[PDB]
Amino acid sequence: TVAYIAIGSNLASPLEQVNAALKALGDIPESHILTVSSFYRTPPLGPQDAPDYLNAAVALETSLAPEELLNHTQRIELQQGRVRKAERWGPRTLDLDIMLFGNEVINTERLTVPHYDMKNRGFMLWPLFEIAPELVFPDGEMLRQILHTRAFDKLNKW
Ligand SMILES: Nc1ncnc2c1ncn2[C@@H]1O[C@H](COP(=O)(O)CP(=O)(O)OP(=O)(O)O)[C@@H](O)[C@H]1O
Ligand SMILES: Nc1nc2nccnc2c(=O)[nH]1
Ligand SMILES: [Cl-]
Ligand SMILES: [Mg+2]
Ligand SMILES: [Mg+2]
Repeated sequence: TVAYIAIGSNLASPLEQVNAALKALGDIPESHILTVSSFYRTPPLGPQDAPDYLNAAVALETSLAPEELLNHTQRIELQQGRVRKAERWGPRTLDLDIMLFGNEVINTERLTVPHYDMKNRGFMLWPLFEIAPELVFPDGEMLRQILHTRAFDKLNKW
């Protein structure tokens, strides 16, 4: 199965967290990375007093079940999603979301795939389009179609 994972980090300087996360994704059992999008810089959807997000997309070939993959992404968030500050550990700044899991539709207590809001988010769609321009969603919607319809602005690279 090709799973598409969105990476987001809103650390002030996120490159080292993002790289640590990418390495960890490549260590997930029964899986391997196929391709990684560019890193993109995207404003937060609120006050400008917050750090930019770094957003990227990863194609991961996996034989894991969707919930097993989620266990691993959540583990990675726990293990390398927080950065040590001067006095204490900081809060979670790394987000690993499963955008698509092959052509599967998943609606459980733990999982909603396709990701419930990705079609509203240029910061999810654009990196995905870079690595999968011909992508078709389970219901037959095309990624190209969603971007064409909504006209979301292209993202600046990090
Ligand atoms: N496709 C998916 N990928 C990752 N987590 C998912 C998911 N579908 C549902 N979830 C659930 O989402 C819950 C909350 O995860 P969080 O990472 O805190 C939300 P977030 O990513 O910060 O916001 P967002 O979902 O608006 O992007 C998890 O406990 C997980 O079970
Ligand atoms: N720019 C941006 N904003 C966000 N806001 C909430 C959750 N994820 C994100 C994300 O990944 N990028
Ligand atoms: Cl449904
Ligand atoms: Mg998210
Ligand atoms: Mg999340």
